[PDB]
Amino acid sequence: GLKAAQKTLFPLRSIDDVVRLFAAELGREEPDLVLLSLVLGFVEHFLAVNRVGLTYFPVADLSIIAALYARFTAQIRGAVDLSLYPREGGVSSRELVKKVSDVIWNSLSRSYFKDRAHIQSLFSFITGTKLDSSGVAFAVVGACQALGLRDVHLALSEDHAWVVFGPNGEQTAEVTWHGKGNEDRRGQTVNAGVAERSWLYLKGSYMRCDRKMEVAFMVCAINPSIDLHTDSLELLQLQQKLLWLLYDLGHLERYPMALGNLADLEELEPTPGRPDPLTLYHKGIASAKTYYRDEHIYPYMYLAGYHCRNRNVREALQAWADMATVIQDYNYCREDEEIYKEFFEVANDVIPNLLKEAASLLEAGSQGSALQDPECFAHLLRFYDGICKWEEGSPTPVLHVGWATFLVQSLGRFEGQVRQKVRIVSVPPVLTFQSEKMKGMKELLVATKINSSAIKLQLTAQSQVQMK
Repeated sequence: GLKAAQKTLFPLRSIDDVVRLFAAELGREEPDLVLLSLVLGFVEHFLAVNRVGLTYFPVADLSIIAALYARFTAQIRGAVDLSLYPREGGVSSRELVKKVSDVIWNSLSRSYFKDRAHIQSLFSFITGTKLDSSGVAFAVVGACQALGLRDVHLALSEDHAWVVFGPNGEQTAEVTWHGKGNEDRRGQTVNAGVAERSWLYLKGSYMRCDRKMEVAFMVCAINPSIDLHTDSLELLQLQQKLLWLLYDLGHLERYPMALGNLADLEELEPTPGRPDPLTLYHKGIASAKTYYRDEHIYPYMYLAGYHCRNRNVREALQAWADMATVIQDYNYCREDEEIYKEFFEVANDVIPNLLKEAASLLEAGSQGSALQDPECFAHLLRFYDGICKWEEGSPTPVLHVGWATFLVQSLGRFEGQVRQKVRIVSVPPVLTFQSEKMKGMKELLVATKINSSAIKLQLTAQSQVQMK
């Protein structure tokens, strides 16, 4: 049950009242994940899903929130008999974690769109019997906290969620699905995925949350979207204030994606007296380097996106090259398609559009153009090099001829005299290639008119030209 001290701030009449509740719960040894998710889901429902009747803020009455809370705890306590799963050493068993996962899973509506907005919270679970993938993982952790299972915690990659538990928190269990059309692995470890060096499991350099980081997860999970063209200003402000609360308390230190989210929010609407977006993006990169062996892609993606939006071509190219330098040490595996799509879109859409505008501006007499900067040409080359090296050793290939036309066009946006300045140096501006594909392509990179046909042959598996 909710404790008297958890009840005293209600009713919550404003954004700032919600923030005060989060501050009060974060001052406890176990912030109450169920309470906090239900509150966020309630206000997100009445600020983004149905704004009918809204005049300022959807007041959250204790009676309403307590009844939702009681529905959740009744449904978990009645379905999970702890006596069947004795806790050896004050830690949980795999069978207990599987049972909790089953209880959440089996509660969900039989058929619904899993990609929908606003199905992340326990409010969605109780009122609509709908959750998205990571929403199930979070709900399992919240259920385990409600049961007294202090060792069960959320684990997060850049594209998936599961749990850690057990002796020293060293066990892993799948508790939800990943993507669409993949085979369920609920109950199993993540060790096969770690051992195959897929992006999905980050080579083991994934987040292992404490309770405070689980609060940060639900705050990052707030979705201000009303429709394709409209966000709730109220929810953006709430999320931003909550992220700064977490930041000040130290709970974003090990959470690169939260730092990126906060930077994005500051770019939209800066908070006076706070660090700039750029500072925050760089903090997210530093966090990844410090705590995650520099094995995360999104810290660089977030930075590159900022530079791209600000048409800072040099800076954007540098950050995408840095992205590619991370991915090069992975193997491209069967459930890694989201990061393939990101690299494909950068190479084959975003970079081409950026360089097309840069070429028009150069024609109009721009100075200091990325297209006249050999260091920028080197960043483009390093981006392709890391993608080629990623492909090496991978069970599934990355490149194909549909990449080749965009490579030739992008290369060609730099005049030959600029391209000539980069010295490509071998182990055993200056650039070293890691990939064999780019090493073989070196020869082709300085001609006044690039040999398109030869580039295509070198980038792809094709080794012959047409017969006739």
